[PDB]
Amino acid sequence: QQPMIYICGECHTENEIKSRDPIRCRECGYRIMYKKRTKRLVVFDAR
Amino acid sequence: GRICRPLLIVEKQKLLLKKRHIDQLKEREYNNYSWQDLVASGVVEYIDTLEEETVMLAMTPDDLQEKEVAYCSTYTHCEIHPSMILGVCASIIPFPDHNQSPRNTYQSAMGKQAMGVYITNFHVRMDTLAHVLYYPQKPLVTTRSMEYLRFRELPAGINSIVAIASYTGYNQEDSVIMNRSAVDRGFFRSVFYRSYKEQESKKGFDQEEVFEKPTRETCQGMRHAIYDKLDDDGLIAPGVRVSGDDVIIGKTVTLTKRDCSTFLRTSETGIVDQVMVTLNQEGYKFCKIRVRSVRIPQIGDKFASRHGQKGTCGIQYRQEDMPFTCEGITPDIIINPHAIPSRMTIGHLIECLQGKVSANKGEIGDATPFNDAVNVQKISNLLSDYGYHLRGNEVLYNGFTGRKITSQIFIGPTYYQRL
Amino acid sequence: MGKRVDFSARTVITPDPNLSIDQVGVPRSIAANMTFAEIVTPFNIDRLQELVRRGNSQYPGAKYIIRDNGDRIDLRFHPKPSDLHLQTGYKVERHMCDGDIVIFNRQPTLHKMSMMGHRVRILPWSTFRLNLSVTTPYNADFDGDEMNLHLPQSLETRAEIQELAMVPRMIVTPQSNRPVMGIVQDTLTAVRKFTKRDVFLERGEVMNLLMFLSTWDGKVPQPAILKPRPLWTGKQIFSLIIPGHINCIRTHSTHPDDEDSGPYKHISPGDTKVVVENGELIMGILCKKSLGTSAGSLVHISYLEMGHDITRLFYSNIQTVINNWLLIEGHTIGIGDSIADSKTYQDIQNTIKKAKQDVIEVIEKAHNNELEPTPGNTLRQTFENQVNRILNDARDKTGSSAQKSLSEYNNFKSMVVSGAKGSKINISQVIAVVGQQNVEGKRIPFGFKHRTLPHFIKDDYGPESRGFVENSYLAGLTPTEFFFHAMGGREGLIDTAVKTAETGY
Amino acid sequence: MNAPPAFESFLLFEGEKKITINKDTKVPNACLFTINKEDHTLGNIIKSQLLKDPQVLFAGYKVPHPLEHKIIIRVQTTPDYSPQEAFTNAITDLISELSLLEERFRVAIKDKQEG
Amino acid sequence: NELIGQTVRISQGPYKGYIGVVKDATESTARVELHSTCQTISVDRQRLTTVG
Amino acid sequence: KRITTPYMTKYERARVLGTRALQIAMCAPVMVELEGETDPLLIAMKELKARKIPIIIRRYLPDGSYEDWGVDELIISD
Amino acid sequence: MIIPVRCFTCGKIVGNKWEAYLGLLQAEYTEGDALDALGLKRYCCRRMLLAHVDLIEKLLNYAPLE
Amino acid sequence: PYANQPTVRITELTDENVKFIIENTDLAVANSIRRVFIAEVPIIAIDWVQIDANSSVLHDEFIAHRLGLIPLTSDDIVDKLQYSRDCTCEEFCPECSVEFTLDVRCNEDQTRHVTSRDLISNSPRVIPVTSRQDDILIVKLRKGQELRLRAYAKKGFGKEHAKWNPTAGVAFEYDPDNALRHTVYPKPEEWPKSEYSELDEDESQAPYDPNGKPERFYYNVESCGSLRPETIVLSALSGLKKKLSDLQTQLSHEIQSD
RNA sequence: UUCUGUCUCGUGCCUGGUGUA
Ligand SMILES: [Mg+2]
Ligand SMILES: [Zn+2]
Ligand SMILES: [Zn+2]
Ligand SMILES: [Zn+2]
Repeated sequence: QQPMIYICGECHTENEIKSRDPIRCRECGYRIMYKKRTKRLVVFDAR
Repeated sequence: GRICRPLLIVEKQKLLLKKRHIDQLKEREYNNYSWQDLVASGVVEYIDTLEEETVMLAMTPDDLQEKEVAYCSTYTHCEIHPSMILGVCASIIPFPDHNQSPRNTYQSAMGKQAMGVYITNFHVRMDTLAHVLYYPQKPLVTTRSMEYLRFRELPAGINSIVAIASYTGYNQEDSVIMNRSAVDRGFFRSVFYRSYKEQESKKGFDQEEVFEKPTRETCQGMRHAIYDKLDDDGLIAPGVRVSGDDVIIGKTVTLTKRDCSTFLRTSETGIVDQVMVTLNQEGYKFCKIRVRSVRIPQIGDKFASRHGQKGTCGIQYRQEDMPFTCEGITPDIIINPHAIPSRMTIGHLIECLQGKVSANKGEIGDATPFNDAVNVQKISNLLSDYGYHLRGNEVLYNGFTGRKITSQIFIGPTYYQRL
Repeated sequence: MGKRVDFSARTVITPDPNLSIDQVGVPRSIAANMTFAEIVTPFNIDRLQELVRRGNSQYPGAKYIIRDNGDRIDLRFHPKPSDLHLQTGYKVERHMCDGDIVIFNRQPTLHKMSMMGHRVRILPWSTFRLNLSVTTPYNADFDGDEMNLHLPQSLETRAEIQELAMVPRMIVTPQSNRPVMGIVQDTLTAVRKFTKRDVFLERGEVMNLLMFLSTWDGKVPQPAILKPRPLWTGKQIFSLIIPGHINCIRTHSTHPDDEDSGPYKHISPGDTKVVVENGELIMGILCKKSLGTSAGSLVHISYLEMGHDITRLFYSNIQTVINNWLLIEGHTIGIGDSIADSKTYQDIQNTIKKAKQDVIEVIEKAHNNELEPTPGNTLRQTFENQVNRILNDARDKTGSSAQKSLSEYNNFKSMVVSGAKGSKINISQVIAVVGQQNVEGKRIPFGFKHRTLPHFIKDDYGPESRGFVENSYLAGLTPTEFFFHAMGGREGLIDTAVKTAETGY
Repeated sequence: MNAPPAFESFLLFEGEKKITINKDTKVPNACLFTINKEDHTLGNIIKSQLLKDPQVLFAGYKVPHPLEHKIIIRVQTTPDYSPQEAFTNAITDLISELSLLEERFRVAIKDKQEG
Repeated sequence: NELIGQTVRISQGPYKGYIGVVKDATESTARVELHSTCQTISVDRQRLTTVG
Repeated sequence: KRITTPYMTKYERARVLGTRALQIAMCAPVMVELEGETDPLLIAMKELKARKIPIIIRRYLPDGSYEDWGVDELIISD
Repeated sequence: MIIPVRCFTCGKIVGNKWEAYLGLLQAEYTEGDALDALGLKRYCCRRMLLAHVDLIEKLLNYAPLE
Repeated sequence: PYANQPTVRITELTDENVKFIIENTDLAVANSIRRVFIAEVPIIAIDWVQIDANSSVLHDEFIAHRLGLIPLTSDDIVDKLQYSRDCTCEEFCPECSVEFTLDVRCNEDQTRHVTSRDLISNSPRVIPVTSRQDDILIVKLRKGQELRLRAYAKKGFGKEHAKWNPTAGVAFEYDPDNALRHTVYPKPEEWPKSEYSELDEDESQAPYDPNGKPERFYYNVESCGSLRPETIVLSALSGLKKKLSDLQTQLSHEIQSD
């Protein structure tokens, strides 16, 4: 039940971008965005 | 389009480049004296090949302008440094003038396949087929010309304790034994990034492509993959472990709907590093996904030296199993001695000897080819001051029985590259 | 005439001396992917029965069940237990396993021995491991080579491969009636060092080397030296390796030609003249002359006397026992093998300087027209022949002087007299002098107008002006002769690139 | 992809015998001891200790394939003393040697610190 | 089937304390792809615990 | 009144073991006591060595004639 | 990229010595005396600090994708 | 036939290394004891890392690897902990592991050095070697980067992964002078004297000794800081003694199992 | 003396470039 948070490019500020939305940052209008790290379990052997 | 190169001018048997220029040039940080002033003062000149047929060229002033019985006595130019005849990949080779020329050519070819940090902004680039070492190192023995190649800042390889010995038969026929314990410690560990690009489109009046988690109740043509790994976005999340036939981008094209998703290439097995979403020239949604994969060096990986010594890892032994010196030094890579005699890569041996002096003296050794002030005997005299056999050999103890092996093994730091 | 085939795999090849010469170490993933249809039959129904239960997931499992009506049941989907049942007429496509016959190829399939058949042995780490001696047939070094594995899919085909193309059946080639597989590369150096007259082993070391003979009958030979301490000779252990009762006479590489004439004919001072009688080594040192791929070699006799199986074992034993002793002896190469004691360097320098003076005198004679044109040749051609003769004499004499200065422990000599890798010319070039660099058979041409480089003066026919490299690879090459060495070496690369397309056609 | 997990050099599977003895057929009084999941750390000491036994005619070991976790020690003794007991004793007292070493090292350590 | 695609932790045997997602599951054994290693091992389902 | 060679060519031996093994895999009766091996190739080989394989080799000659040779009539090489 | 935690050949910890080595080099120590000060006697360990290039300092020049 | 009588003599004992000499022991026993020092000596090392959040320039596996290689003070807990695979508890517990936590965020303007001082531990006896000198640099962080992770250190030994190797360098050596000619020098006078050479500067190598076994095995066991260097040697001896006791058990059973 | 599970092998191609043995 997440609105699908993305990280802006030149801003680095979390924006909520739903499907059928143009990828534009809420501020400055930059078009490059990155998905935030997963919430799933991340475990490594440290080997 | 005329290819030409700079040369020093010689008016009588004397260079036009006097100490005042070197002194001003040495200060070029404070005062901005530079190459332009050297050219403008008429000390340097760009000679072209067609013009070079009529210039009489010395190689080094300090010997070819004095005389015993005059050879030329009318030089017009002088080489800056004869090592400037090499290119970019050919000038990272230490002691190339001690190697058979095909070996130099093969190293020039392989120097473009050696992994390392290929650029400092590699975490920003969504490049296809990117490889970066965990711990690349500056070579212990360098040419003076690799400073301009900036190889010291973006190197591709690791200095490894190479023991050129026929050990237990797997370091055989161009292969190399590696130290499993060294690998565990990250020796030659690299990460491989693969990038997947995908864009949505208006296929037509009737058909449209969109990123969505495919669902079997609506999508036909689905496969056995776990689409649930995708979030509602339809794009895999950064930090999620993926494997062969896993869906990466859930694209669906309406007809109810056909599953037109893009899947990870078969047998890749990586972890999603980052996912970027944007718009292309056409203003449609477009996303580049980069998947990282840690590649621990295993058996069959091709490792090469800076002298043309390509070889696959034949087997990996634990440190308990590797041969060891009077102290706990085991080789990181054991290379077959039969690689040297026919290929005559003596520059390899000279590197393995000077790297030893470099690691003991605490200075990066100089292996510029036409030095004439750096010969094997002087290196050996240096090496014997540090309590070593002057030729680089050592008394190795067999790792399996602990008994000394009757032949003293040639061993020393050598800059090895991972292809 | 050429198709793409199912049931085929390709991987980087890597060495493995512990495999029999007729074995290939396939990785686990390939063995788990490729399948062999085995007909269900009472002799094996239970073995396959449980094998089928294992399914596609576990490695020693199966992938499909083909019913007699052709209905294939896919085991990758864990079907209902009723479908897993198999009866006499069905086929189980089990995974590849140890002992399965495979036919192994390298793509430049130049001759019949490029597609020899091997028995599979599954091993970890993703590579096709193969015995060292099989390198020569495939011409497949391990610097990154890849080879194709084809799995036969029927008994009638496996049988045909096993009885026609199996590796030991391919030891001798009809091309030249000699063997094509021999003791080669490292183990030839080790066996030369091992079969010297002065190699002695304790009870503790022999009782460990005999552990690696498969065909050993288990009785330790009476040691050639009993007192003051039990000592076995290298040749004594090596006699245990030679199969059956072979009888041949071969000569070691360093055998003096004038030894068979004088005294000490049957008792050689230098331990040359290999003599194997009644399956025992009586004298001599082994090298490529007696263990290599040559007519009349010891392995050739073993194949012609014994079957192809006993010779298969003879190969594996030589490799395992000699490589096990190489952990004690050890072998290397380094800078100490290139240094020439500073006495031979004086001879090298004097010879090169005298040769340069001779070339200068020939040039003076030519410039003064005192040089008479020899028959057939022109004046300029006779001059070039004269200079090439002088410089060839210089290079050869300096190399020969280098040979005699090398100590018996020199590792270049150990690798040259064994025949494993290298030639005396490589020692000459590394230690004494590199020599003349030729392009298309002539000295370096006047690329510029009447000279080879801007560093030389016009019309300079001297040694270093036309390509004669007077330094050794240890002393380094002057920049002009560095570039000339590059020009000379470029010819080898060009010929390699163009020859392949002409010869393949 | 085909990397064996490192534990396979020492962890016992289902069914694996730690040691398996088989009589050797080619000679009297000779057995083959096959240790599973072991290497040269155990092979060199047992081989050498077997050689101190004046009743041991032959003693040595091999690792049939280095990527196979199996080693083979072979022992053959005089007919009046089975290889089994030769092995047993050479370990019976090898354990004593290591205990004797433990005791002697422990005292040498306590003697070095403030001594 | 039932727990395919769930995140499981291995609680017994040589792979103890390993995290992986399930890619196949039978009545007795399941195939777990390990998060750390580039491998997909077959393990007995009684050795697995579900973390989600 | 046969003229071909009385020895079994390596090809004949190979194709005989191949075909006979396949017949054994299809459980045609085996001509010799199985001590308990189950690989059809090993059984076919045992038969051959005992000379009990029930196959005759029809050797075609270039002119068009042929000569039937029982596997028990000619001599095995290996 | 970052100084290795342990020397690849022997295993001596050298990850805690890069900053110290930089400080010694900030003083006029020759890298050979610097290495002796840090207690690196074997050439395998000395190779770690002599050949290490700290690229993480370059990677930190980029603003993070917070 | 029976056991020989070994001796020991410690010549130097520091908190970093031990130099000792073993007499009256076999060549194999002295090398097997060396091998145990490298491979078969248990220590505590991080073998499980749950990365909650990582935004540093170093990747998740990079961080994990580096954490795995950090030496932990394993002196009393390691001989008491149960191997994780052998432990009956689900997941981890104090009986089979030492929990570690590292939650770090850089907010100050200057770059943060994430050393091993940030690795908090659930136990006071098992910590990175920081007791009493700089710390192992794990990451460098810019303003706004963070690293939050949970880790567990398991009891393991160097045969499985190099992380569990307690030694920095083991200098095994015997017969300094070439009395047994176990190694043959092409030119014996080009070779520097060993540290233990009971030889004057005149002669090169000791005269050949035909009847002579190797004794007086010189060791220099250097620790990585995990185990005290003398405890590494004691841990080898107890572990090898156990290996032989257990092997004799399995052997004796296999004899009766006929 | 109300029912209801019903899902099982989808796929571009040409051309050019670089690289491996
Ligand atoms: Mg090759
Ligand atoms: Zn913005
Ligand atoms: Zn080190
Ligand atoms: Zn527990």
